[PDB]
Amino acid sequence: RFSVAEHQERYKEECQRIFDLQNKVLSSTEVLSTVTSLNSSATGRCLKIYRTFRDEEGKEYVRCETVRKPAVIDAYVRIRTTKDEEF
Amino acid sequence: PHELESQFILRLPPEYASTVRRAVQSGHVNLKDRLTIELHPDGRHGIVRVDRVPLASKLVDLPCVMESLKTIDKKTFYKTADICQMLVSTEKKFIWNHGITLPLKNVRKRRFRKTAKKDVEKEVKRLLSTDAEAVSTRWEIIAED
Repeated sequence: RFSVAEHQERYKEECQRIFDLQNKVLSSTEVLSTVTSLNSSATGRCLKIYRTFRDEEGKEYVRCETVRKPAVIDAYVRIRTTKDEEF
Repeated sequence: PHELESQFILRLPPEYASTVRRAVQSGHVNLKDRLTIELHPDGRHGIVRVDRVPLASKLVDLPCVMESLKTIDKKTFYKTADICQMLVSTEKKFIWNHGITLPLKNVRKRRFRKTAKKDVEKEVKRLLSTDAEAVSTRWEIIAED
């Protein structure tokens, strides 16, 4: 086998086929009729945030909040890791 | 200064669309009294009133991006605005899955690569704001419980 004419011709024909395929689908006036699920991250876990604030008068309540959204997790942690290095 | 014009598409029920089309192609200011648009402070709800008959409206987001293109000679076309919203008359509900043209239907479900759309980061900002109400936090990678 080689790649002087074989590679070039293969690329050319795939190009004509995709060009032909897109023209047809796009110009179609046919009516149309009305994915892998990722785990809660690679590590498959959640982020929890217990806390501590002072209420009016005198009080010391602590709030534990759990974030199960792996998107919120990533953005949250990235700031701490940055602020941990920001010192 | 100049502010970019904001064009959107208005979709009406078919009989009301025929009356509005006849009144537009007629061209009198009689249409101005007949057709009104009231947009509610939700931002995604409205009334379109055709001939003083109220219709319920929703401003939805379109899956593709349209662009209005004007011309003077029909050979060179100048882009005037970007259209991404439609006030159909009769959140997840405010997202339209289909496109305006006939070949584009269920485009969002079938002809769109599922890299992502958007929400997660506004929630992150809220979480950081709450975090700054803390002196001690406890976090544990967890399992089924």
